[PDB]
Amino acid sequence: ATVLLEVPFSARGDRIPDAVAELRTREPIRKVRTITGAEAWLVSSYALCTQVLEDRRFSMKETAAAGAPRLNALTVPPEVVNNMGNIADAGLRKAVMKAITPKAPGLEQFLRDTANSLLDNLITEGAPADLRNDFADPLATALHCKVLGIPQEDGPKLFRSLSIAFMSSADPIPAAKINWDRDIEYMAGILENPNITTGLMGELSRLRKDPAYSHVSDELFATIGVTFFGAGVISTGSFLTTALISLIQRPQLRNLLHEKPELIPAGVEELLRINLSFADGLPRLATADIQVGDVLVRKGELVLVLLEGANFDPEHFPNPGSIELDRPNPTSHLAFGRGQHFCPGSALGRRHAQIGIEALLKKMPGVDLAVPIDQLVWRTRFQRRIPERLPVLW
Ligand code: HEM
Ligand SMILES: Cc1cc(O)cc(C)c1C[C@@H]1NC(=O)[C@H](Cc2ccc(O)cc2)NC1=O
Repeated sequence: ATVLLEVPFSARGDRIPDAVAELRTREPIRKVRTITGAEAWLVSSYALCTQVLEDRRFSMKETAAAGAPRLNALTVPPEVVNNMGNIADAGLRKAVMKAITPKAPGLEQFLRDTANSLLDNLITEGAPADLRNDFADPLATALHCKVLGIPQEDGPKLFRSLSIAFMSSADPIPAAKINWDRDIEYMAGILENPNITTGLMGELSRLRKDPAYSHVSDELFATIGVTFFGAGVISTGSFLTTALISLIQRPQLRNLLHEKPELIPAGVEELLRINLSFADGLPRLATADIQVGDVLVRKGELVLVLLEGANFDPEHFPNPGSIELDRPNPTSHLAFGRGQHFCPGSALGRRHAQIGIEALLKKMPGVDLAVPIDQLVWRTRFQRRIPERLPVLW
C-alpha cells in the first residue's frame, strides 16, 4: 500500500522530473495530495491546462473561501487573493497597467544602467559572484522601486519580507502578518508623502484625491503597492535566476546570444517556456461540476494547473526540452498564465530578463557555474523554485 501521490514533486528548478511526462501521458488530470493534506486535481497537459485557465468557473478568488481544500495557507488577507478583481472594480486597472509597462521614458536605460553597475561591482570584487543575491534580485528590486516611484533605499527592507511572504506552507505564518502589516503601513505613508509623484504610487496618490475615486478605500491603494512590489520582484528575480542557470548550462546558446544579441528576445521566450520558477500548480476552485478530460470535477474541488506540464507537453511544443529559437508558436507557453488572470507584468518581466541577460553576456561572456550544478541549494516549501546562491565565474 502506498499513499496518494504528493505535490509538489521536486523543488529543483534545473531539471523537470521524468515523472511529469509519465503523468501527462497516462493521467493528464489526476488526484494528488497537497502539503495541507487536501486532495486536488493535478492537470498536466497543455490542452487541459488551457481549458481550466480559460474557464472562470474554475475560480481563483474562491480558493480563499473558508473551508476550501487548500494548496497552502494564505499569507495575505483573503480579500487580497482577488486583488486584480478589486483593482478592476475600483476603476484602476488601466492606470495600474500603464504604470507597469517597460515603455515609460528612461525605464529601459535605468534597467541597463543598473544591471551594468551591479555587474561592474561583481567584476571588481572578483570571482566567484552570486548571481541571485548580488545580481538578479537587486536588479528586480531596483526595477520595482523605479516602477513604483519609491526611493531605491527602501527596496532592501521591502525585499526582505519576500522569503516569508511567498512561502508555500501547510499552516498560517505569523511572520507573514507582521511583515504584511508593516509593509502596508509603509505604502500608506508613501501615498501621503508629497515627494512621491512618479511611478505607480505617484499615480495612485493622485487618483486617490481625484473625485472620481473618492470612495475607493485607502486599504486598496496601499495593498496595490505591496502586492505589485512583491509579485513583481519575486517573479522577475526568480525567473531571471533560473533562466541564467539554463543559459549557463548551454554554452552554445550563450555564445550564440552573445554574438547575435538581436536573438535575445526569442531566447528569453524559450527560457520562459522551459522555466520551472513556479513551484506549485496554479490553484483554482471549481464553482460547478465540469468535465476535464476523463474526470468530472465537482463543485468545491481544488484544481492545480501545472505550468511545466503544459510547457513541456510534446503535443504542443515538439522536442520540449530543447531551446529552439524558431518555433512556430513561441509565445503560446503558459509562463504568464492564461485567461482572466494572465500576468499584467508580462511585458515588464520580459524586458527585465532581456536587459539583464544582454548586460551579463556583454560583461561576462565566459560566465560559467563555479560549483557543480548539483551543489545548488533549492529553496523548499516556497511558491518559487530558486537556488539560495548562484555562484559563477567568468
Ligand atoms: C517573469 C516574470 C513573471 C512571471 C513568470 C509571472 C508569472 C505570473 C503568472 C503565471 C500569473 C498567473 C497566476 C494565476 O493565474 O494564478 C501571474 C499573475 C500576476 N502577476 Fe505575474 N509574473 C511575472 C512578473 C510580474 C510582474 C513584473 C508583476 C508586477 C509588477 C506581476 C504581477 C502579477 C499580478 C498582479 C498577477 C495577478 C493577476 C490576476 O490575478 O489577474 N508579475 N504572474
Ligand atoms: C502569496 C502572496 C504573498 C504576497 O505578499 C503578495 C502576493 C501578491 C501574493 C500572491 C501570490 N503571488 C503570485 O505571484 C500569484 C499571482 C498573484 C499575484 C498577485 C495577486 O495579487 C494575486 C495573484 N498568486 C498568488 O497567490
